[PDB]
Amino acid sequence: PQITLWQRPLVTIKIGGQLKEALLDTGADDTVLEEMSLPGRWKPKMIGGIGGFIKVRQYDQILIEICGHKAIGTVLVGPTPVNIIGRNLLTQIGCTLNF
Amino acid sequence: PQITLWQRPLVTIKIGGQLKEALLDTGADDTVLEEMSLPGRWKPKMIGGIGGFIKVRQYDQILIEICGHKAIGTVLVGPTPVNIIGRNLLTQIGCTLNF
Ligand SMILES: COC(=O)N[C@H](C(=O)NN(Cc1ccccc1)C[C@@](O)(Cc1ccccc1)C(=O)N[C@H]1c2ccccc2C[C@H]1O)C(C)C
Repeated sequence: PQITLWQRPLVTIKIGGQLKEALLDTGADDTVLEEMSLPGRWKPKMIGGIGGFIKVRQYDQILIEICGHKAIGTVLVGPTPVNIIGRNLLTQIGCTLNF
Repeated sequence: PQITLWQRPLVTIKIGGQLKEALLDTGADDTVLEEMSLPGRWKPKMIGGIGGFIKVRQYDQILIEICGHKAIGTVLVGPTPVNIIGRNLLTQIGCTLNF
């Protein structure tokens, strides 16, 4: 669909059988979700935001459904204020910015 | 124009007679720019992101040009790692997310 920006672009996502709300963020290189349990081994990663850096857990090849669209990619988990969908997954569902 | 997300969505902006590079961020409520001088009175404010909060100076009624389009709005100035155009200005140029 076409999403306007008068309010935060929040959509519902499905991961691990659970529904969660997440923000579509074109300014984020990666996707990071609030603390939760995911399968497999994880690797360490550092990501920087406006207030500094934070350590997160990187999980690969995770299935995640965004507004009915299925994507399979890298997902980070850590102390984030809100669940964030970044460019790595936005390109998989074919999302573009238009004006 | 239509902008793909394989790379960071950076564009050229004009403000205060100066040309700068900025990131179109749908995950940002406000617009924040690296330290610079702007006319008018300002108010202190605290904004939060990944990593924590930072203090910035808030300027109201500022004019900016984004890829030829003119927009008016509140602009925050502070120690941000990169110039960010947020929803408060993206709406004024008719920017939308599509997939
Ligand atoms: C390369 O690193 C990266 O891509 N990091 C990414 C990142 O920090 N992304 N954004 C852009 C960014 C920031 C710093 C450096 C580069 C790029 C910022 C963000 O949208 C995320 C965010 C954070 C908390 C809540 C909601 C959204 C944000 O900070 N939003 C806040 C903001 C920004 C400006 C003015 C006001 C406000 C309030 C709030 O909306 C992470 C991997 C997610």
